[PDB]
Amino acid sequence: NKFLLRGKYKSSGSNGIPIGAFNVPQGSVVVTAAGRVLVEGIDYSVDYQLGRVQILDPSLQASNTPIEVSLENNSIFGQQTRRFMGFNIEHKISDKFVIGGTYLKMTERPFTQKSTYGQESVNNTIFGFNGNYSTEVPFLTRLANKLPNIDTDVPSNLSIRGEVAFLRPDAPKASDFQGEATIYVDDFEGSQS
Amino acid sequence: CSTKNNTFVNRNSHALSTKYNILYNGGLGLEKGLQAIKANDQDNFWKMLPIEKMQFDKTKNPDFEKAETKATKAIQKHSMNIGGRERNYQIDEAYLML
Amino acid sequence: DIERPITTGVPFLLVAADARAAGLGDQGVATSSDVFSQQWNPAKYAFAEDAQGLSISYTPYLTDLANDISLGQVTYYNKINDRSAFAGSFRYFGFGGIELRQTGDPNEPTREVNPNEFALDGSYSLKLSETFSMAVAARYIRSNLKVATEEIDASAAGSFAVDVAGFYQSEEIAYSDFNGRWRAGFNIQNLGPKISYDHDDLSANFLPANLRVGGGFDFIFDDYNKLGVSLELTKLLVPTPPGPGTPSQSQADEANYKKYKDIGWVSGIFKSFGDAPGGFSEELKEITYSAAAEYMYQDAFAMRLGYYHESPMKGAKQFFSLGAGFKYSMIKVDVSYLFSASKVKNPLENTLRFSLTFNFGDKYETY
Amino acid sequence: MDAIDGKKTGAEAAKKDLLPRYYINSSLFESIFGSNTIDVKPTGSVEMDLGVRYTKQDNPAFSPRNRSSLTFDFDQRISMSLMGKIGTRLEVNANYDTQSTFAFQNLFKLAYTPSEDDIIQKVEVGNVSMPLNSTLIRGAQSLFGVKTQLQFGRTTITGVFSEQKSQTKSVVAENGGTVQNFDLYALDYDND
Amino acid sequence: QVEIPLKVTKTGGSCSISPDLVWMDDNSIDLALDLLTRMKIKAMSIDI
Amino acid sequence: SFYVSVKDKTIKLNSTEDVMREVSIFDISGKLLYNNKKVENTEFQVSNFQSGNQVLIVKVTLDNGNIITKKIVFN
Amino acid sequence: GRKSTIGFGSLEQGANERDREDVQQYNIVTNLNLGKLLPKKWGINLPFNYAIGEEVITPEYDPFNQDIKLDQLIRETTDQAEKDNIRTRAIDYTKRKSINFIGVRKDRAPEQKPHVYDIENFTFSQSYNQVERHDYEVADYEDEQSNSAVNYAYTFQPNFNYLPSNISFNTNILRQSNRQQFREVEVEGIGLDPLYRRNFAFNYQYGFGFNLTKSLK
Amino acid sequence: KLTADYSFSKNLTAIFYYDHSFSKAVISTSFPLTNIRSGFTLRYNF
Ligand SMILES: CCCCCCCCCCC(CCCCCCCCCC)(CO[C@H]1O[C@@H](CO)[C@H](O[C@@H]2O[C@@H](CO)[C@H](O)[C@@H](O)[C@@H]2O)[C@@H](O)[C@@H]1O)CO[C@H]1O[C@@H](CO)[C@H](O[C@@H]2O[C@@H](CO)[C@H](O)[C@@H](O)[C@@H]2O)[C@@H](O)[C@H]1O
Repeated sequence: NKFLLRGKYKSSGSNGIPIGAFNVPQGSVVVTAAGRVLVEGIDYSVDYQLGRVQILDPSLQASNTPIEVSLENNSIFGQQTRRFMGFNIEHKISDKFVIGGTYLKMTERPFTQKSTYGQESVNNTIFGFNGNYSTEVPFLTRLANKLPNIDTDVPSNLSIRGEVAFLRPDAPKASDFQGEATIYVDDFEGSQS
Repeated sequence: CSTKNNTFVNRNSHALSTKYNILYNGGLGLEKGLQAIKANDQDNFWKMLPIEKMQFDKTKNPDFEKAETKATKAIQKHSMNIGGRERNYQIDEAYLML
Repeated sequence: DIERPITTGVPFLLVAADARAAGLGDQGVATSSDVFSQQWNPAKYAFAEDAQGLSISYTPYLTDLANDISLGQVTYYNKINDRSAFAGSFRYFGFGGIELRQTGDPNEPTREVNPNEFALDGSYSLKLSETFSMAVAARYIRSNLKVATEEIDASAAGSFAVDVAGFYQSEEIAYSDFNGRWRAGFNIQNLGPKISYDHDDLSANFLPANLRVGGGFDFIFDDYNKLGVSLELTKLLVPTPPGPGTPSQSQADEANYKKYKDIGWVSGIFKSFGDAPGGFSEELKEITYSAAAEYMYQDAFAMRLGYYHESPMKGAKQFFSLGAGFKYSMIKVDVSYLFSASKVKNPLENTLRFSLTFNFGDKYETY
Repeated sequence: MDAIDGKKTGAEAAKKDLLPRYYINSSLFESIFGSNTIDVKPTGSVEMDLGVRYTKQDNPAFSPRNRSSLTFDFDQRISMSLMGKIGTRLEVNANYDTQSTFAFQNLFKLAYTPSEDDIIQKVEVGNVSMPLNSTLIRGAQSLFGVKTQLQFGRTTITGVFSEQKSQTKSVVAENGGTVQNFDLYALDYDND
Repeated sequence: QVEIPLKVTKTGGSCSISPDLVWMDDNSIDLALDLLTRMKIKAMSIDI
Repeated sequence: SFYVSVKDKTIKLNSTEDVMREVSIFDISGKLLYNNKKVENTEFQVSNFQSGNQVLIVKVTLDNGNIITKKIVFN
Repeated sequence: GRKSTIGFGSLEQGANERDREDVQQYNIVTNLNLGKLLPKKWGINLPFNYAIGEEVITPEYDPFNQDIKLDQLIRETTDQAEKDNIRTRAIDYTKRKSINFIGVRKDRAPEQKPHVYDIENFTFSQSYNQVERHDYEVADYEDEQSNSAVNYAYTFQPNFNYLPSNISFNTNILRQSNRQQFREVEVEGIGLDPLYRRNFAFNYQYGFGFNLTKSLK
Repeated sequence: KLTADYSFSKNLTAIFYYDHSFSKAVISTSFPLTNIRSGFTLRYNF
């Protein structure tokens, strides 16, 4: 049994991307085209109650580029308690320069002390730094006004956003057997129905 | 937090509270008013320009009133004059802003 | 983890059934008198400020999994004089309606069952002194959680219990920085004959007889700001079952269980105390405690923090509790939430408890 | 000295040109909440069902002790919401529905927003969010807990401690419709 | 393939045997998967 | 339009013109008793011994993320 | 520009869900309003889109044997050709290019009388997409798509009447090219024979409405 | 199904309800069934 039929199929039905969840929280939808994050007002729109995402960029629609949609889904049941804590720093260096120092931690509380394979709890931590520098460049507008038939006056802008993040994952101490993070391939409690 | 007991925690908390963010907001108002004066179009250029541009070389720029209000709010409710000497070390900055 | 928990009948009687007490770490024996003061301390119904009060409380169970599985409470109190009060409360745990269906022409008539568990109690409280009050309550408990099938009898199991409560509330006392108030309370709960779920005297379960002792203090500043700090201790008055062995391997355990189950509830109340070769420290592992802080603004906004700690040897119920309360004109709304701190999954996790009370009638001054 | 005293019908105008050392004005003093007014009000309905349920199914195989079932029926149908303010600084927005869906529709938000000059700029209790302007470190929108915002001049520190009520879910779409991947083995044919 | 010779729990007397004798630590498999990787790399050079 | 029937310790789901994707059966304690990601409108045989437990919760995930909840008595 | 190492991931990802690979990606998108390079009197909407990008993925584990780390396997090889094969076959490389001229049209004057033969009734769309890939399964993968569309529409403004009320027409040239050369994972000597899929299409539809009589249509 | 309303005030309403259903067996694979719900419901509007 080594021959594998592997494939995919696309389900559209109606206009808009069905994200598989209903009543998605506002601000939890992230759309990535080819490694770049799209803008919620220009490149796409979200109808939250029906869980529909409509791509608005004309070039992305006729592209065949795979589009990744991430979201938060509240339609979950039987899941472990998730504790989310952390802090964020937002120092303002100047009128056009901001630096941040986010730190976050998620801990899952397992139902029992035995974590079976697939139903695993995490104790992950992520910390990072970010920098945002948004300036106005009148030189670009001056260069644009040197073009054949352009006599514009709208400002030209530049924005540089850098970020670094570090993930330190772990497992909660509750699902530890004799001091080690343990995942049970088979504790044999689920056989013999 | 009382202004009449010269405790370390009380004095430090009052200094922190007058610096953050009463005096910060007052300084923001002061700088906004200064930029409004700088970006004015009241320059004559038909006579000698004043060396220091002012509001009237009336309109009553409200940013300076905001700065004055913040300085006043910092001076009272955060001044610690317990034994004839000011314990809050940020009050002179508030008077300078005023 | 949990080594040798105390086995009692109808454990639903031990669940907090109002959002106000739930937000204060499941304690009410020494908190301020309110409409919910029947599960915790009926003796403070004589200290009520309103003449009559009604209250509805909702505690959902398994909110993510299903609806209609909840513990509801309806309380009514009426203080007739300035010294005495009557109260009546009804707690009801239910799974909601469940339809029993075989395929069998799915338009066929179906039988709906509602497995449930309720307690109905009535209490009388009387003020002895101006600062002390006592109360006696009588409770009827019924359990109908079984569904009738073949070779399964779903007859309800019933029992009766009595409650003896005492509540002390001092007058306002001025101090250097605030004029606080003192409160104390005790409550002996669920004193009654064993409940037989199978209607056989040989197979009977102890009622969850309980002892609550608590004390609290009110920091009153500015006449508009209050901070009530309360501490409660709880001990089950049911004998602990035998454990690994208390000197033929299973014969010893069988004999120990035989001698444990053949203990009267009256004698079991006293057998709960002591029964250990050690001193007070060894018995302290059977004492649960709770500490609560309630900030009150203008007697109209309430913000409650609580911590409840059981010994992890028994039960393993350790949590923090958040609570909020609002009073519009005569309608008070309480909400409570629980953050578990135990290894065992708390059934009330990720659950918002709701409470709603109406106050009407005359108003009484507080001594 | 007339401005210092204040009770001279005109000293209020002159108090502006005074050294703030000589007077205290209450217009820039505020209590723990901005006022003493209470405005949190309820809207909706509450229902009690109290009665008896009686059932009798004539199944002869059942025990005579299961002849009929008489139970007490109690039901609650809370459809409440709370909206208002405490002292123009505390904002309360809550909604409780027993008939609602599983776990997140019952909302409760307490928002304490002090003056702009306070170190503590925002406290939130209940349904909170932690939005982050970051691509590598994603925030969370469906949280229940405590969120606090502190400001020191130009340094802003936002702390959160909560329980997350949602799960992150990702989909891949090409030319509109969502893509579903499948993996079968030869032994996994459609049998019978 | 992970093989371990088994020590036998001694019977004959009482039915109740302590867990340390029922589940001997000498009979417990505790395998580092890096050993499996090392064996796989070594067997890459072993002809079938 | 959705029905769950139990005849002899066997659970039988019936949906009119709706096709299910996943089924989960939980106890009153909240413990997951059974889970199948390959629902075919068929029957289900959960382990018959449940230590005095009769009430079960059946959660059905359909084609879309719609979830149908049914409380049943295991007989 | 993004650079991620082995072991990174989201807060919610489990032990087997975190990134078991090094990722180095970049993507540049340019949007030009070329119609602004022409005088505004005769307004041309000529938007130009140019997207380029590529990503390189180095797995933590060798795709062959699936459970030995790539660095460890490369260290314990002692054969330069085998080492080079192991290093090169593991890389998952994708490159994307997109050139778009969608929505090319001429707008009407503020007060202009529509005509059936006007160029303002036409719209033009051009799309070119190219994907170049090579990974453990395919040694060379090339996907080309070209889409040329010309749309026409005109609604006439006011035996039986024979003047159409509206006329529609749109043409489409759709060309899809796929070249798939599966790799020999053992030796980088020859590889498999390339496979070609081509979907060259020419589509056109037209339509017109008639109101011959006040009742007829 | 019998119902009876009474508005105790503008916000308070009390309804008495009584549902009585009897299904008689026509074929032996069905059992006769009697369901009687009765009681009161109190509605308070805000
Ligand atoms: C059978 C079962 C129970 C049904 C009994 C209904 C009685 C309703 C009582 C309403 C209540 C609590 C309501 C909240 C609790 C609801 C919680 C429900 C939750 C469901 C999940 C306040 O409600 C007040 O709301 C006011 C509106 O602002 C109204 O004021 C009215 O406006 C004008 C009229 O238009 C009038 O001129 C004006 O004088 C009113 O002031 C009144 O409606 C009422 O006073 C009780 O408070 C007060 O109501 C009065 C009677 O009014 C009661 O007096 C007694 O009532 C009967 C004693 O039994 C006796 O017959 C009667 O002789 C006796 O005088 C007292 O009790 C009293 O304390």
